[PDB]
Amino acid sequence: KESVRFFDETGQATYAVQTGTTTTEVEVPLANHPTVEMLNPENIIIDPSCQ
Amino acid sequence: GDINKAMFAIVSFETCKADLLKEKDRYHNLNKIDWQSSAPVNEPDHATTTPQEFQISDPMRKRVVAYEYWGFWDIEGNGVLEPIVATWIGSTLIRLEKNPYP
Amino acid sequence: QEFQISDPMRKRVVAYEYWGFWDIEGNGVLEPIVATWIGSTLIRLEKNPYP
Amino acid sequence: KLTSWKNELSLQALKADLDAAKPSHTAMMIKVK
Repeated sequence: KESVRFFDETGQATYAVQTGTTTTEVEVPLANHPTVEMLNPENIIIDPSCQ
Repeated sequence: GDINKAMFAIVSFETCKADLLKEKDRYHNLNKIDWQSSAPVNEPDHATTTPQEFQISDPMRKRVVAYEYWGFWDIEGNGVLEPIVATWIGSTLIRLEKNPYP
Repeated sequence: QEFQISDPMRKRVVAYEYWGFWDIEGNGVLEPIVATWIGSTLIRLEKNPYP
Repeated sequence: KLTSWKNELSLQALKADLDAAKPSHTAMMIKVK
């Protein structure tokens, strides 16, 4: 995957050898979805001058 | 009994200062008018669903009543009628130009 | 009306959202903004994030 | 304060538009009730 990743960036066919690792800081996605709700008409106010 | 042969038509509608500011040159002398008078409260001739007690504190979003005059006028002394559009608010003329529509 | 939760984290509170157009700049153009306040304290004020 | 806008909103101004439309909303809910 790293080899094709570098191929996408530059087009150079390169071998990949695992030699080390590090503790990075990432942000795992979670609950990334839209929501729809029905509002009680008493809890919402609209502009009367909307014609 | 024909709209095509009508020579003039007047329509009253509501608007706001921000709505008028959408066109940067269509209107002139906009600063001379006051935003307290010509309100829907003070215009019984205009029917609307807006409550009589309703108002907005922001001058930009203030609700005012505007009149448009659409029709044909003899704008030149030659004697030929031309289609024009005129708009006045609070007995102050702010727009006067020919019909822009083709 | 009598229901409540002892945990402050899961406490139930009522919040208000203001959605509309405001002239955020002195130029004279309205912009869509969203504002949220709880208990007469403003906590959120930003433009509309939705495209 | 909360934003860099030169026309930043105020809480009273936002609430001013709230109770302004309240009588219209209250009357509508009567028929809904």
